Amino acid sequence: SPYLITGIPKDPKHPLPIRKDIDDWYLEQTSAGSNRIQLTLFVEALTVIQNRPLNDQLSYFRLAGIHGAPWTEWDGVPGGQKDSKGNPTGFAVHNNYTFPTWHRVYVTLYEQVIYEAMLDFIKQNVPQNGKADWENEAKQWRLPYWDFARFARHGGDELRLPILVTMPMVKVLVPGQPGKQLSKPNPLYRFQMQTLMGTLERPYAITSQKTEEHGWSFDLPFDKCQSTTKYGLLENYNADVWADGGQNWLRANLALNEHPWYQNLDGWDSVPTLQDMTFRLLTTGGLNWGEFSSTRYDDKKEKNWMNLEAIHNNVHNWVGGFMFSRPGRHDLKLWGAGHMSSVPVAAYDPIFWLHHCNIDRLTAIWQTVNSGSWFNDDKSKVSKDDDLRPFHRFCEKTRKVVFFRSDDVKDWRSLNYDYAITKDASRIRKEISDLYG
Amino acid sequence: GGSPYLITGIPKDPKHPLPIRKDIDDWYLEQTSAGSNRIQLTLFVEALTVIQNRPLNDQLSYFRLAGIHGAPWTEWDGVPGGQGNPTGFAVHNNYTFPTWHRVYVTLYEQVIYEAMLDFIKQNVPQNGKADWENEAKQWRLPYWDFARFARHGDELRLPILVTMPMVKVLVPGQPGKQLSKPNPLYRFQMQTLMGTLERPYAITSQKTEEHGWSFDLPFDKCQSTTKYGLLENYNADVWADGGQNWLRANLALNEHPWYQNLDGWDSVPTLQDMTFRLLTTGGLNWGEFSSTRYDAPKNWMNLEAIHNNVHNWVGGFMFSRPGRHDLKLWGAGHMSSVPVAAYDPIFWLHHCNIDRLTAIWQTVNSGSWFNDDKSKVSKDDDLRPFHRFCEKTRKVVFFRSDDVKDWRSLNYDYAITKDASRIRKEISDLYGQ
Ligand SMILES: [Cu+2]
Ligand SMILES: [Cu+2]
Ligand SMILES: [Cu+2]
Ligand SMILES: [Cu+2]
Repeated sequence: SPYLITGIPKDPKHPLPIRKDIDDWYLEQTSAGSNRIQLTLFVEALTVIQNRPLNDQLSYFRLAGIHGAPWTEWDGVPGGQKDSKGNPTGFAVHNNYTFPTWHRVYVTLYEQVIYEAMLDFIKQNVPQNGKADWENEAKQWRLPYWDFARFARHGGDELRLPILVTMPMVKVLVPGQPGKQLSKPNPLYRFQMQTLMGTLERPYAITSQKTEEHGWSFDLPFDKCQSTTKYGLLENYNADVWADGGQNWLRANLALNEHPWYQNLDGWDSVPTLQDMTFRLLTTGGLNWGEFSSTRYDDKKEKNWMNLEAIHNNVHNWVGGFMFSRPGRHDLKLWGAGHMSSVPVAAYDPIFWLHHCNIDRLTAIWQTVNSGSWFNDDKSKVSKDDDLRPFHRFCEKTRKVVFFRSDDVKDWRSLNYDYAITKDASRIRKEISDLYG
Repeated sequence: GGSPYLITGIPKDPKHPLPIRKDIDDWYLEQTSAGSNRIQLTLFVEALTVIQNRPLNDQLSYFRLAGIHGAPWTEWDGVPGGQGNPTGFAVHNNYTFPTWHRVYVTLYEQVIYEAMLDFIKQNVPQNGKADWENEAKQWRLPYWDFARFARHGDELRLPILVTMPMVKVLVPGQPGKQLSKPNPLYRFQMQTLMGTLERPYAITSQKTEEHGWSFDLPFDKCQSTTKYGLLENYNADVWADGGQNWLRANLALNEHPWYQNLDGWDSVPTLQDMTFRLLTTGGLNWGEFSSTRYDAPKNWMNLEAIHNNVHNWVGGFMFSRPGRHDLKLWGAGHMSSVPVAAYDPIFWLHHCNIDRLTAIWQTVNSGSWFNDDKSKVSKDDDLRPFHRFCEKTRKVVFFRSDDVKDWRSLNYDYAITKDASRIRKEISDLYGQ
């Protein structure tokens, strides 16, 4: 501490490596041969990170803890912040125009920590004769994104959670034994502690989290979970079920394709699918940064398009499960609650980061086709210079440790990653239409 | 060694008269309450774990016991398999459906009891063995009451314990010490995909028909049993372990999408009401009650047909993508496919309740046993592969239906049939609308 966030260091041999679609990447790794070095690196590194203890601020628990509960210090920056309701809240920015830029830095922190763990894995497990090859793959690797708006391919018609997120086990290579493979628990499937999260040592215990459903208050029992869950917490179920409510990925996929938007869409031209809503986000002209970036711009919406943060909020609900209390009979098919729908605990679910990797990509796409729209309308200009706590960087012009600011990450390529879709500005509008139109 | 495995039920101890098979939710909630010693839950979990980890050449391994029902259609207890469509020992669509399965459930219960006794000998402090043995002697295979609304501190549900990936058990001799272990009731898995097991045990894909088209359900591509986790056009690495999608099973039980045509019925009954009608409709013979073979009647369904629907609703019965309105129930899994349903540990709990329903119906229809024109012909079929000792000729023979007419001869009962005076009131309390 401080942990200086840079993105993966620049290697002349590896100019601006790309964050790939995680389904494309999984099939590249597994389909056409056992080309599984990056998959092995990612699984083994994330496993190590998840098994680090609470007193290591680069453990998975503590990195996820930056976002929300248990609302503690990170990297020497104190907790104790409050939200608009006066409740304890995390460092994460929601309902402000820095929502995309705070999360841009957060995703880069996760990616960097993973890369550093990959290098340690290679130094510890790859024989001399394999080091350059394994190192080359780590240097090319970037955090994959989940394209929640792209139809899943068949070997498609359906939006889906990532293939790899739905697999309890994953097959990895044994370095030093070419040809040998092992099946291991998949660290992208879920995250769990070794006890119920409500009983962790102080100050890290996860409390229940109060949420409103149909205008009434419910205390979502995240203190009673050992594992993250998608849809597995239901009111008036035995708490031994809540300890690990499962990865109910079929219900998440149903919700993605039924797209039950929480906003009032009365008066809209149509009720768009998630793909169409995403298409409209990327192609609606004449929008400013404030309107694109946040639910703050127009309180009342919470004109036939929806901002980035609002879309993102719905996808959180649809992945995690947003109904703890039993609904009416006509809505029983989507009953259940889980981590991704609750801001205080969403970052514990490993899909959180893949979702935010695509939110970062959507931001980069929109920036590409809306050059100059950046914290400069009358509403968003005040936030431009906010410190993006708790994220530290080394300033080269002043030789100081400072917090990140939004202008530091306007060009995502300064963090040494890119997206295929943003490589060629002549192609981007066509690619948006191909994927989402 | 040329030693047939006699199926007797748990042996009789005069100080343990006719122990009862309990509702698995009541039993689990009792076992996990502070007023319980938790020993039966520990014993069941530890014993069933041992049984699941026995090797394939052990005919009392979980895999081989489940294999009696259907695929991979091998021998068991020296009785040849490989029975031109391949088929297993299980009786379906005949009037011995309930009695074949009565013996099968007893075999499972008895093997578990014997593994409990082994566990006690090897793991329990000497001074505790008597107490643990007495708990084993009280234990009987719990039933899943698929027609009873779950306790909620009106919804039918899979058992609590079936929906838990992990379960906490006692460490013998260490009060307060519990340890969390993989729950053997949650699923069954092998150490490789089931389609690659050593010959002759490999589990193949299995045909099914959906909307007039044949599909291969990819059970050969599964390492674990699944509920709803097999969907067409999903990467086969998902199929390795498609998950225990218990919310979708619960939805199916409460939406009750019967496979039968219900044209001209007075109402579409819920699963609870159909079960109520099974137990309370008078004037039916054994053949009408016992099997789909008899046929159809309206406003009533026979035991085997209710049981078939429950199999579908638990396992998932739609591999290929259905229409918009049915997407909420999309997905296929073991319990809907006869050749592989017995691998899912809930199979046995479902069949325990089908045995209980049979016992209840027998109690209130005591004159109807294999003695209508249709079912009489099946009465003396050998219930292969199950062996018993005949206490007259001093020989081992195959079970026959009449041997198990009185389920108490196998040294178990149900609370609801033990208290026969109350039975009609209890049926109304549990299942009446
Ligand atoms: Cu956030
Ligand atoms: Cu988010
Ligand atoms: Cu059967
Ligand atoms: Cu059955």
